[PDB]
Amino acid sequence: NYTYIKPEELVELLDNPDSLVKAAVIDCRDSDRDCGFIVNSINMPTISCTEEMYEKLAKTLFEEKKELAVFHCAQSLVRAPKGANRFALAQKKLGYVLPAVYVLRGGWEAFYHMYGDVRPDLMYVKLGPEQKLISEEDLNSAVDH
Amino acid sequence: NYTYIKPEELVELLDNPDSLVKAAVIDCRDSDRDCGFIVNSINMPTISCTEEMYEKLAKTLFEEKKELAVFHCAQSLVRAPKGANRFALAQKKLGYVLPAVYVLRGGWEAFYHMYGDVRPDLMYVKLGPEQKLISEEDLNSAVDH
Amino acid sequence: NYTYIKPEELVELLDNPDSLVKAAVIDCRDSDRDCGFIVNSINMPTISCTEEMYEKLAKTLFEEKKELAVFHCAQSLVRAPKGANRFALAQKKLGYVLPAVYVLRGGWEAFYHMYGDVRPDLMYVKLGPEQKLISEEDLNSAVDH
Amino acid sequence: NYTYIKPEELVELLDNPDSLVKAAVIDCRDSDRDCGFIVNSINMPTISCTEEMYEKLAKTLFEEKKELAVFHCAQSLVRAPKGANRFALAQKKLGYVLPAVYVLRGGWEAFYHMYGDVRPDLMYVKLGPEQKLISEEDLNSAVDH
Amino acid sequence: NYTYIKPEELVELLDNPDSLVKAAVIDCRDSDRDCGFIVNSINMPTISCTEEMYEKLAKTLFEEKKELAVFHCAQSLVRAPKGANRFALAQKKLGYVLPAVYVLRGGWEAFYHMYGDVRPDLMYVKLGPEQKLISEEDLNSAVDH
Amino acid sequence: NYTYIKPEELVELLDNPDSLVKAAVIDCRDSDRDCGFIVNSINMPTISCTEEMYEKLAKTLFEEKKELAVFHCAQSLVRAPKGANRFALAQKKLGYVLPAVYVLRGGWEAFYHMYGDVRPDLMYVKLGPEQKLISEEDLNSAVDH
Repeated sequence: NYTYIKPEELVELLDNPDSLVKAAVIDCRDSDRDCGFIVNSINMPTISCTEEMYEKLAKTLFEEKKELAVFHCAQSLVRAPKGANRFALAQKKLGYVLPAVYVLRGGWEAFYHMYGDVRPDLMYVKLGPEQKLISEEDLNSAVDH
Repeated sequence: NYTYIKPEELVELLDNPDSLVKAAVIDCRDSDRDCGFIVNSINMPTISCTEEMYEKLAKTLFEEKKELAVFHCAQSLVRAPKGANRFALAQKKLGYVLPAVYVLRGGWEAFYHMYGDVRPDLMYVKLGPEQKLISEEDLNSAVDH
Repeated sequence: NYTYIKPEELVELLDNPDSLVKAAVIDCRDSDRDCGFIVNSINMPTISCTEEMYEKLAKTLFEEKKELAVFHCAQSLVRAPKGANRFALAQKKLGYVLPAVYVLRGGWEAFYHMYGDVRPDLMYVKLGPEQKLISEEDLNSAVDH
Repeated sequence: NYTYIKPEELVELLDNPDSLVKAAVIDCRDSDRDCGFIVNSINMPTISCTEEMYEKLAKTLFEEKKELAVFHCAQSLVRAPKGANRFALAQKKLGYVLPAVYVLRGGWEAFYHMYGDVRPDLMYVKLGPEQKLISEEDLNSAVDH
Repeated sequence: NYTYIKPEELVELLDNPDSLVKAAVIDCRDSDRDCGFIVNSINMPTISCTEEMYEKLAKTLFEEKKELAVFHCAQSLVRAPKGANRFALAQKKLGYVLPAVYVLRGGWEAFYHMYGDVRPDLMYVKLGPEQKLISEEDLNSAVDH
Repeated sequence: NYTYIKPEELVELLDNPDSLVKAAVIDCRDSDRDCGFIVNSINMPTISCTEEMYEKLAKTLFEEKKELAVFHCAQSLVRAPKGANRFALAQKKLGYVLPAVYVLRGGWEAFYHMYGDVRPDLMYVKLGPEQKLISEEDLNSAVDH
């Protein structure tokens, strides 16, 4: 079980001081994660996560007092909704209902289409030899001579 | 028909100016295309290209003297093979025999997995409020400086 | 495994109230589900349902004493037979053989084509600011009045 | 060549009497067309339309003074962009550059998802033994009664 | 322009021997035509028929005073309605409106599904050397012996 | 992954009774499967098969000691390569290397184009009210007196 949250509502959570400590962004992508991601997102590849990994995350997000868990993948058509069903079912087996579970409508592709050119502080990539994290804002600053 | 080319083989092609003016890279991805790509790739998104489009390509690349046409998508399992099949068929209809048709084995996923940190000069992304082309090599350079 | 049921046969199950308590209609569509549906169909979108969801369905319909589970999507060529396959394999894993598993030949489109204009009591839509359920029979009456 | 238009942008055109007589809506759906549609959309099912059909549409729209042709299907991922590609290739063959060519981003599903519950005056269905056209607005009115 | 004819309606035509001389059956399949076919159907493969070929058939069926031309392919989704569009367009260009144009709903596959066991007089194959025309009724006989 | 087997090479495996029990033939067609087929090919219709199905198939063929799994569809351009890809993927997950995986070049059309008359004994159809398996050799013979 999950319901959908739009890219703008997700930006609103991420921009709120309190809300953000109450949110987890669960990235369900696999080799396509390195296209770009939200910072702080947790990678749960739908193609490889096992039952016990979802259980462990349910308990960890419960203990961190998360109230929303926002699943996305590339299009949020197949991988994110499947990871959101497994996660909800893990929660129900363990007896939790928080965090509540959402699927980011249209996934990273829609999110990046809408905000990539206007909110580069939200978008991260791994750059270089050591695969170091950096925002597209800081990458943009660094390119601008 | 087509045959397969490996990532090593395509970097040999791209590292040589003579080979390189004889070669076209046809990127068959759709909404996942901007994950990263080969500079001067031609986008023929297999999901929405139609017969005359592959016919015009076939004419253009004959005329431009290309001898190799390398089709790839993300994994080169569904979209690039369909793209090369349709391009082969267009060739057969228009009576051309050149460029000869290749699919990049393992597609962009494998190319980047193999060469993403040894050859960042080959890897392009789009960045900024205007999303301009830039190599990952130059990105590493701006961040180092 | 599954075998096919025609629209004529399904209408015969729905019309017979004994048959009807013994039948479940599994709608396997996703973003195209609200074009029209069978009242009380259970949605199990093929594109995003996971193993445990089929296992839970298999136990529920077994406990409800269902004898037939009729899977359909839009055309019944891809998503309904994939669903019926996942369901038959969930049932087998759990050791159930009832309900027996069918695919509605031709899907909602053949069903509505055949019966939309003579049996509007069978055809439901959602309508209005709250997108409420209502049969096409009820809509026709309202339009007359 | 086409570019994308968003559903909000299409509603602006539809809502303005002047933009409306300069705009045409090309619905590229086939057996899923009757899910719901825009009134006076032109049906050109991508699956079965042939080259002369797009030529005759190009001349008709040109002669009707249309300035925009907005192609959609269900998701606008396969059928609408293919129709828009065929259409733009037929306009070029015949020597026309008006109307300009657009694809409604997200197709009928994203349009009706955004507007179905608040602009029912834009949404048509077919209803009854005659399968007669009616807007959801009128359907809402009749239901009141 | 065409409308649809069901398999039951086509057998009705093929059984009335006065119907039958006013009727042509146009098979638009290519290499799959040999799956089985209707006797004296005319093969117009959609994949290779040219405009001049549809024009010539329009004049010939007109001059034979055909009143119905029923197009089919394997599923009647792509190749038959394309053939029927091309034919109707040839007829309109040449100034004919007879024969009227129909597509066999569900194509050879639905037709054989429904009638292959009960009306084997209507099904033909080509069997053997360079290949003799034989009904399956005659084949069923020859086998029984 | 998989490699291609030419029809000549297939008929070589087939004629061996030794290498017949080392070989499995996977027919990946769907509603076009009954056009004609190899006897005891296994039907894995690419359009409706699910992950588990290829797993069970992989296990089964391993049990049964097979050394070559030959996938084919009508043309072996879309459905069989996908059959083989999903199959190889299942083998890799379950840690099998045998059977090795092949796609028949040109699929059923090529095979029958090349052997339908020289080799009528390899060519099965289903026939008459019980649609019973029978080789074309046999049919040809039964047609002799």
